[PDB]
Order: sequence, then structure tokens, then C-alpha cells
Amino acid sequence: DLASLAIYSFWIFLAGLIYYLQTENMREGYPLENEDGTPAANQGPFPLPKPKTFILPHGRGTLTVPGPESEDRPIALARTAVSEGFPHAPTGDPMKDGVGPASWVARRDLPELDGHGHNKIKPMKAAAGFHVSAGKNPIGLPVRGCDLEIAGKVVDIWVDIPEQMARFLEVELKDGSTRLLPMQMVKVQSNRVHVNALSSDLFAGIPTIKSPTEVTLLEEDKICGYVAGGLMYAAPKRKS
Amino acid sequence: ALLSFERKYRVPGGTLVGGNLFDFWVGPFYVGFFGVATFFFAALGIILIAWSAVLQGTWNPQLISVYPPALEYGLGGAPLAKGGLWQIITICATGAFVSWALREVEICRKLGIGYHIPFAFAFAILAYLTLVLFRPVMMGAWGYAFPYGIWTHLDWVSNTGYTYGNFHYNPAHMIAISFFFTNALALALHGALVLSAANPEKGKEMRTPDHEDTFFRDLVGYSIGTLGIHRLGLLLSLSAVFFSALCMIITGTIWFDQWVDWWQWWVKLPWWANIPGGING
Amino acid sequence: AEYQNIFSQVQVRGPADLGMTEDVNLANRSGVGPFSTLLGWFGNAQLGPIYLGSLGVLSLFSGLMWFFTIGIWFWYQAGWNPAVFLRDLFFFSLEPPAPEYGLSFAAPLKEGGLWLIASFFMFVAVWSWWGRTYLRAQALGMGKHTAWAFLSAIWLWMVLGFIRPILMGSWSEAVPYGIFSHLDWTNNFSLVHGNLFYNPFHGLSIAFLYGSAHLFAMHGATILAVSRFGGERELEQIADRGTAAERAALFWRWTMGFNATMEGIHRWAIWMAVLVTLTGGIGILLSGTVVDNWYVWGQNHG
Ligand code: 2GO
Ligand code: 2GO
Ligand code: 2GO
Ligand code: 2GO
Ligand SMILES: COC(C)(C)C/C=C/C(C)=C/C=C/C(C)=C/C=C/C(C)=C/C=C\C=C(C)\C=C\C=C(/C)CC/C=C(\C)CCC=C(C)C
Ligand SMILES: CCCCCCCCCCCC[N+](C)(C)[O-]
Ligand SMILES: CCCCCCCCCCCC[N+](C)(C)[O-]
Ligand SMILES: CCCCCCCCCCCC[N+](C)(C)[O-]
Ligand SMILES: [Fe+3]
Repeated sequence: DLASLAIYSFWIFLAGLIYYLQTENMREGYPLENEDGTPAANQGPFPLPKPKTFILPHGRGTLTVPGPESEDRPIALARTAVSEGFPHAPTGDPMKDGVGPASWVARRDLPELDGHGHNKIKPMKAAAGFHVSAGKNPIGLPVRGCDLEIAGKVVDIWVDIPEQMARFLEVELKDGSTRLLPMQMVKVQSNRVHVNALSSDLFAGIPTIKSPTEVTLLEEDKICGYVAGGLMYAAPKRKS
Repeated sequence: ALLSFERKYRVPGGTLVGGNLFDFWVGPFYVGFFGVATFFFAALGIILIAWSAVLQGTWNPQLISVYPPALEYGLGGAPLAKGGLWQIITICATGAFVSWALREVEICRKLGIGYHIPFAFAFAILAYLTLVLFRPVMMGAWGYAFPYGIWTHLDWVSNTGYTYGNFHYNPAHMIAISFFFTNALALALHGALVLSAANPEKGKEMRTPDHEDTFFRDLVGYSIGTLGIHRLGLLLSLSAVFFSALCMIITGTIWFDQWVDWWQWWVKLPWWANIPGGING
Repeated sequence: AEYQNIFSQVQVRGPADLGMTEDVNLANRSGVGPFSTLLGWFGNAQLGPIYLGSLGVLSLFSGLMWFFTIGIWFWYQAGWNPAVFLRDLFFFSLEPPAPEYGLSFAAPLKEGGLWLIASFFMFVAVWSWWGRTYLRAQALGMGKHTAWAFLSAIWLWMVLGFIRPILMGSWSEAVPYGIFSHLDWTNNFSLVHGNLFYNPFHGLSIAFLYGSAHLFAMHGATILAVSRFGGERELEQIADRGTAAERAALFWRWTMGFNATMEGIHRWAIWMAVLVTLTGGIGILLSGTVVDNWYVWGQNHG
């Protein structure tokens, strides 16, 4: 009868849908690899999809996926064991080497652009006429790390123009240069900005930006990477 | 086997218990202390369910069912075949869930992300505990809880509902349902927006958040934003579940008559209660 | 305690953002509305601009025609008395015609005809509005996903108030406009059809609805947990995957063994949601037309 027919059909449909959805979600990170970078033997029952090509605006090119995957960077880790599946220890200082929770990806070394071709993210001082509109204005507050030492002072806010929201705090350090701190890893208080993820001596270590009125995708990854990693790797100096 | 980008993240760290002892993967799955816990609880519970499916006498998934202690048993224990299994399976399931949540925390820690996921999961778990622990306990018996069967838990839903008339008139239920419905609409919209931007008309370039904001302003005079829509999905969905659990914690406890009658508080308000005309006078 | 990014700590405003232009007729956009600081704790503060146009006006109007048509009946039911009106607000109901009249338009205003009128204005208002969602996309050079997804909500709505009443032979089979009276209709519907819990499409509808809440919690939380690496900037993580996308993917792969991409997750999402009302609509269309009783049907697993 019709109802039996409609449901049986639907299950067939749904089966196909899952297939299509699962394959679509295999456009990044596949094929699976062994711990050494070789293609693993068991890829499971789902094949890769025929690739698709995104046209990026502003002449930034195209991305076509699935495509050949590589990290395009040195990875400072080594095996802790003789078989698959254990952790990989950091060969050096994992914060500086960009591994573990301090990891960054080698994204494009240009800044994200808005719909008009302009830099998406600017320090507020060069963003006209942006201003703090509500909540405590952090500019000028001393910055404190998880060791409860002052590591610097807030000197601007980097803001996302098209979305009109705050994205980093620019902070000046003892030596006069600045660093970006992601907005989401700082707690603005009445008389200070607090940063749990980093002890004060680890601020200098924050990756820097090559031009001081813009930040590239690559640089954002290095920074956000570094600051997050601080939760694990500056647990000796926190203190809370 | 690893995703192409996975190795750099597979470092030691972030466990809450057991230090390095269970810090490793099995395939793609992280283990950890709470991965062992989870296994243990889930294994037990499934074993016991497969037992119950013998002490009741079937191996059909559409029939297997594990019922709580009958109401006479109160809050005390009950022989395995008469709802002790259920009792233990309910402990096992709670063990497995809470373990799953704490394991999620461990993964968060190793990945240096926020804890927002397992915090959210916690709201489904509190819903479950309302139905099988907090409601039953406050009502005085395991018997008020729902049973573990596919089609039988549906019957429980129906009986429990109709016990209070048409359950639609539970006000918290109305609010919960508003959230569920809205959530589904928000999920649909979000999904379609992100994709109409990432997959524009043939030959055009990817659109931008600016197009996304723009499209909603054109359409309805407001765009919530890319941060906001994820804020919203999470609030809609958690609130649907919060008001779900609320709607039932109060049913059979602070309110136990017919839900439709509860509305008479509004109608009998003195300033209009006896004005003639309308549906009510 | 850490900062969780549920609300903002600091809002910034710059100049009124009038939007992208592409192929949009700028003549038809309004100018900005106010800025809500309140809203800006959670999302955008900027209200507007909005876009009117002929379809705009048509829908807006037609929807108020629908709305007031119902409100006029409601006042009338309240004997034109403010106090009653508010007291009994949830009880009033603009009911469809009796079954005598079948699909005819003959029924008197007071006993059915007025329901067809409001129904008419609703039909117009919704479908015009659907045309709006397609066109605002087209003007911006964007995909049609929003209009296709909205189509799935329309499906269930058409089924309920139009397609099914036609197939069944009467407008009386349709749903009334009224807060409590539509819930009664809903309960009632289940009873007369043998409990909807036995309609396999009702069960699927539920799975997707719960699925939707489940998924969006996952996703919403995930994007929030990786918002510290820029995660909400989804379109740009699609085109150039960042550690935000990686950390999200891996969280799920470690937790439950598989995972998604920053695009693909939105395909899971659009479908989880559209399938609620898709299955939903079928289940109802089949009820009464082909299945008088879901329990019975169920005993024949078919
Ligand atoms: C895929 C399934 C999912 C389900 C969960 C779903 C459910 C629902 C429900 C429900 C849970 O019952 C409702 C109530 C619902 C409603 C909607 N869905 Zn809906 N919906 C879904 C999915 C979708 C999708 C993708 C879309 C909608 C879109 C829409 C749209 C359809 C808009 C429409 O039809 O407009 C025409 C009539 C109007 C605007 C006037 C109505 C009268 C009003 C009450 C009067 C007060 C307000 C005036 C406008 C103020 C004017 C003042 C004057 C002085 C100028 C609305 C928000 C529509 C949209 O525009 O989104 C905001 C759209 O694109 N929906 N939707
Ligand atoms: C929430 C209100 C009430 C409670 C008592 C309830 C609880 C539960 C629980 C619980 C608290 O543990 C579970 C696990 C559960 C599961 C179900 N219910 Zn359920 N359920 C309720 C009410 C309903 C209603 C009205 C309906 C379901 C229907 C269903 C259906 C569809 C559920 C769904 O899709 O929810 C969204 C979540 C998704 C998509 C994540 C994936 C979930 C996956 C399908 C779980 C399958 C569970 C196994 C069958 C249980 C075996 C455990 C162990 C032996 C491995 C399944 C069997 C569904 C159905 O068609 O069932 C025959 C349906 O129509 N449920 N249901
Ligand atoms: C809070 C908002 C929302 C609600 C609406 C929601 C609903 C649901 C329902 C529902 C609508 O019924 C179901 C069924 C559901 C299921 C899930 N959600 Zn879910 N879910 C939500 C939100 C979330 C969030 C943030 C998360 C989950 C996560 C998960 C995960 C949790 C998996 C898990 O915890 O595993 C540990 C335990 C295991 C593997 C086995 C336990 C066996 C047990 C001992 C024996 C079985 C006992 C049951 C009570 C049998 C009843 C069956 C009967 C009702 C048919 C599953 C897929 C979980 C996850 O990993 O997802 C893949 C996760 O992180 N969920 N989820
Ligand atoms: C006594 C009631 C009975 C019981 C058995 C029952 C229980 C349950 C439970 C439970 C036991 O807990 C759940 C969880 C449940 C769930 C469902 N049931 Zn259900 N269910 C029942 C009965 C019914 C009935 C009659 C129906 C459903 C239907 C459904 C479906 C409905 C899914 C849904 O999202 O529906 C809402 C969306 C609609 C109707 C689309 C409307 C879109 C339209 C275009 C918008 C128009 C907007 C206006 C112009 C207003 C403008 C506003 C302005 C401010 C802009 C859901 C999954 C729904 C369905 O799809 O059925 C298969 C439906 O028609 N249900 N149901
Ligand atoms: C304060 O007072 C004033 C006067 C200012 C305004 C107040 C108004 C009030 C209080 C209005 C209240 C309105 C309410 C409560 C509305 C509730 C509506 C509900 C719950 C609707 C639910 C479902 C509706 C459905 C399913 C409708 C489906 C409709 C269709 C599918 C359209 C079908 C079209 C038909 C039958 C017309 C056929 C004719 C042609 C030409 C196609
Ligand atoms: C306590 C609930 C009983 C669960 C039974 C085992 C679940 C396996 C999945 C059900 C599959 C049903 N199927 C396809 C055989 O009909
Ligand atoms: C899109 C935002 C809409 C938010 C409203 C969600 C539906 C809830 C309706 C009941 C109102 C109860 N509430 C939230 C005020 O407590
Ligand atoms: C987008 C795919 C996600 C999968 C969620 C759906 C799970 C299926 C639930 C079984 C419902 C069974 N029934 C009786 C309604 O037919
Ligand atoms: Fe998203």
C-alpha cells in the first residue's frame, strides 16, 4: 500500500543522503594517514568525492577539495611508543614549536578581506569612526597573567569592521612592542584585563605581526594557537 | 589512522584522572580514565539488557523492554526480573553518560578549546535524570519512570501525558516546544545561509559574511551575526531542554490535576471574571 | 572563572553598515534603523536597513490582512468588549466551514466563509514571502538554499491547511486560527487516526526535531569552544582551514570516532532541520487519505 511504499522509499532516500553527507565531510583531512604520514591501509567504506572548486573573491584564487594534503610545516614531535596510538612528545618547547594545544595551521599569509576588498580587521585607531559603544573600555588597562604579574597595557582594540565587533586587544609589553591577545581569552575587569592562559613571562613569546596595521590569517593562527596552548603548558605558573 | 592534520595535536596532557595511564587512542577514539569508565558502564548495562531480554524471553529489538519496579516497591530495591535490572541499568546509563561528559572535558583540555560542548551535553543528561531519578524520587517510586524499550517508552509518554488530560496545556511544555521549533527553524536558516554564501550561483565567487548580514537585513531587517547565530542555536536548544525537564519535574508534584484547568487562574482574575460575554461567561 | 563568549564584554560601533550591493535595487532598501545595545550583548546591534519592493508590500499587507481578519472575529466573539477579549484571548477561534459545505466557498461569513478569507490572505502572504527569499538571494548572487529549505516548512503548512483538506473532500478537515483551539485540533487529529505515535513519519519527524536540537547544540557549542581561534568565521575556514576547524573536527573524531568539515557540518544541519517538516508533511498527508488508523496499519507492519 501507498504508506508502505512511501516509507520504504524514504529509507532508501535517507541512505543515499547519509552517503552524500558523509562523503561531503571527507573533503578535508582525508585520506587517513599512519603516524608517519603514509596513507593508511583502512580508509573505511566511504570513498572520496569528486572534487569541487570554490572561487575565492579578490583574486585570492581558488580552493579545490578534496586535494593533496600536507601540513606545509615542520612538526616538532616524536613517538613515545613502538606501536600506533600513543601520544607524541614535544621534541622542543611546544609553545614555541607550535604543537599540541599551541598548534597553528599554515593558513594564507594575507589578511581576511571584507566584501569590499578591505582588511576585515583593523586596530580601532585606524578604523573610522569606530569606537567602544557599550561595556568597559579596556584601552589603557594594565594586563595581568595567570602568575598575577602585570605583563603590559592595553593600547588598542583590533576590531572586525564588517561585523562590528572586537577581536583582539593590542597590548604593549615592558619593552615597547605590542602583541595581539584574542578577545576571547581575556577577562576585562573594572581595573585590569586578566589573562588566565598565560603567565606574564610568556607574553614576549607571543608571535608578532609583520605589519603593524594588519594581521594575516597565518599570524592569527600562530597567536591564537600560542595563547590557548598556555592553558596546558603554563600550568606550572598558574596559580588561581 | 589519523586525519592529515591530526598528529601535531596528539600530545600528552589534559587528563583529569590517571595521569598518563590511560592517555592514548584506540583508532580515532581517545580513551582516558573516563573512556574506560564509559566502556565499563555501557558494557555492563548492555549485558544486563541482553539478560532482561532473556528473563522476559525475546531477541526482537521491537519487543525487548526493561520495566522499572512496580509502584508498590516505592523507592526500595526490587528483584532483578521485576525491575532491579532496570534499577542497575539506570545506574549504568548515568555512569556512562557522566563518564562521556568527563571524557569530553579531557579532550577539550588536550585540544586547548572551551568546555562548551560537555556543558551542553549536561543538559540532555539532566533531562534523562529528571525522567528517571528526580521525578520518580519526588513522586515516591521508580515505577513513575519510563521503561527501556523502543515502542514501550512511547506508551509511557502517552499514558503519562493523558493522565493530565491534553498535555499541550502544560505551560512549560508550550515554552519548550517553542524553543524546539525555533531551534529547528534557526538550524535550517543557519545551515542554508552559510551554504548559500559558500556555494553561490554558477561561476560566481564565494560570497562573504557581509553578504550574509546583508541577505537577512534585506529579508527581515535584521541579521544576528556569525557569532550570534551560534550563540543562539546553543541557547534555543539548551532552553528547549531546560523547559522540557522543568515541564515534567512539576507534573505530578506541584501540579497533578488536568493541565487545561490550570489556565483558569487567568480567566478568574477578579477584574474580568464575571464580565458577561466571550467564551467564558 | 574563564570568559565564555555567551555574551560580549565590549561592544564597538562604527558607521551604519548599509550592506553589499551586487545586483540589488538600492532604490528599494530603507535606511538604517536604530542600534540596540541590548541586542549587542548577544548579536548585532544594528537594526535595518530592510528591503521592501512590490512582493515585500504584498506579503506584509496580506499578512496583516490575515492577522486582522482573525482579530476582528475575536473582538466580535468578545462582544466588542476589551476586558473579555483579553480574558478569553486564548479561547477564541476562527473555525473553518462545516463538513456540509465540503470544498465549496458557499458557507456564510460567520460560519466558515471568514476562515477562507484569512486562509486566502495567508496563502498569498506566505507564497509571496517565499518568492522574496529566492529573489533577495538572486539579487545578491547567492545560492537558493534558504528558499529551498523554507519550501520544506511550506510543505507541512500546505499539507495541513490546503492539500489534505482538498484530498479529504472538505475545508473542515483544516486547522482553525486560535491558540487553544489549534492544540485541541492537534490532539484530536491524533485520536481520530489511531495515535500518531504509530505513524512512522511522525516518529521520523520527532527524530529530526530532537536531532535538530541535539545537532545545533553540538555545533553552536563547538563553534563557541573554538571561537578563540576565529571559528565563527566559517566561510573563511572553508576556503582556508585553520586550527579552529581542525580542533573542532578532532574533538568529534576523538569523542565519537568520526567528524565533519566546516562546510559539511552545515549540510548535516540544513538537512536535519528540513527533514523534520518533510517527513512531517508526508505523515500528515497520508493520514486519513490512505491510513484511517496508524495503530492498525502498524499491526500489518504495512
Ligand atoms: C524547515 C522547518 C522549520 C520549521 C521548524 C519551521 C517552523 C515555523 C513555525 C512554527 C514552529 O510553527 C512558525 C510560526 C514559522 C514561521 C516562519 N517561518 Zn518557518 N520553519 C522552518 C524553516 C524555515 C526557513 C528556512 C524559513 C522559514 C521562514 C518562516 C517565516 C515566514 C514569514 C511569513 O510568512 O510572512 C508573511 C506575513 C507577515 C510577515 C505578517 C504576519 C502578521 C504579524 C503577526 C503582525 C505583527 C508584525 C508585523 C510584520 C509588524 C508590522 C508593523 C507595521 C506598522 C509596518 C516565519 C518567521 C522564512 C523566513 O523568512 O525566516 C525568518 C524562511 O526563510 N522557516 N516557522
Ligand atoms: C524525550 C521524551 C521521551 C523520553 C522518555 C525519551 C527518551 C529517550 C532516550 C533516553 C533519555 O535515553 C533515548 C535513548 C531515546 C531514543 C529514542 N526515542 Zn525517545 N523519548 C521520548 C519520547 C519519544 C517520542 C515521542 C519518540 C521517541 C523516539 C525515539 C527514537 C529516536 C530518537 C532520536 O532520533 O533523537 C535525537 C538524537 C539523535 C539523532 C542522536 C542519535 C540517537 C540514536 C538514534 C539513539 C538510539 C538509542 C538506542 C536504540 C538505545 C539502545 C541503547 C544501547 C542498548 C546501545 C529513539 C529510539 C521516536 C520513535 O520513533 O521511537 C519509536 C519517537 O517518535 N522518543 N528516547
Ligand atoms: C541538550 C540538547 C540536546 C538534546 C535535545 C539532545 C537530545 C538527544 C536525544 C533524544 C532527543 O532522545 C538522544 C537519544 C541523544 C543522544 C545523544 N546525544 Zn544528544 N542532545 C542534545 C545535546 C547533546 C550534546 C552537547 C552532546 C550530545 C551527545 C549525545 C550522545 C551521547 C552518547 C553517550 O553519552 O554515550 C555514552 C553511553 C553509551 C555509548 C552507551 C550507554 C548504554 C546504557 C548504559 C544502556 C542504555 C540505557 C538507555 C536509557 C536505554 C534506553 C533506550 C530506549 C529509550 C529506546 C548520543 C548520541 C554527545 C555526543 O557525543 O554526540 C555525538 C554530546 O556531546 N547531545 N541526544
Ligand atoms: C496529542 C498530540 C499528538 C501526540 C501523539 C504527539 C506527540 C508528539 C511529541 C511528544 C510525545 O513529546 C513530540 C516531540 C511530537 C513532535 C511532532 N509532532 Zn506530534 N503528536 C501529536 C499530534 C501531531 C499532529 C496532528 C502533528 C504532529 C506533528 C509533529 C511534528 C511537527 C514538526 C514541526 O516543526 O511543526 C511546526 C512547523 C510548521 C507547522 C510549519 C509552519 C510554517 C509556516 C510556513 C509558517 C507561517 C508563519 C505565519 C504567517 C506566522 C507569522 C509570524 C510572524 C511573527 C513573522 C513534530 C516533530 C506535525 C507533523 O508533522 O505530524 C507528522 C503534525 O501535523 N503531531 N509530537
Ligand atoms: C488587538 O486587536 C487587533 C484587531 C489589533 C489585532 C489582533 C489580532 C489577533 C489577536 C489575532 C490572533 C491571531 C491568531 C491567534 C492566530 C493563530 C493562528 C494559528 C495557531 C495558526 C495555525 C495553523 C494554521 C495553518 C495550518 C494554516 C494553513 C493555511 C493554509 C495552508 C492556506 C490555505 C488557503 C486556503 C484554505 C484558501 C483557499 C483559496 C484560494 C484562492 C487558494
Ligand atoms: C532497550 C532497547 C532495545 C534495543 C535493541 C538493539 C538496538 C539495535 C538497533 C535496532 C535495529 C532494528 N532492526 C533494524 C533490526 O530492525
Ligand atoms: C528567534 C528568537 C525568538 C525567541 C522566542 C523563542 C520562543 C519562546 C516563546 C515563549 C516565550 C517564553 N520566554 C522565552 C519569554 O520565556
Ligand atoms: C540526518 C541523519 C541523522 C540520523 C537521525 C535519524 C535516526 C532514525 C530514528 C528511528 C525512527 C524510527 N521510526 C519508527 C520513526 O521509523
Ligand atoms: Fe556554523
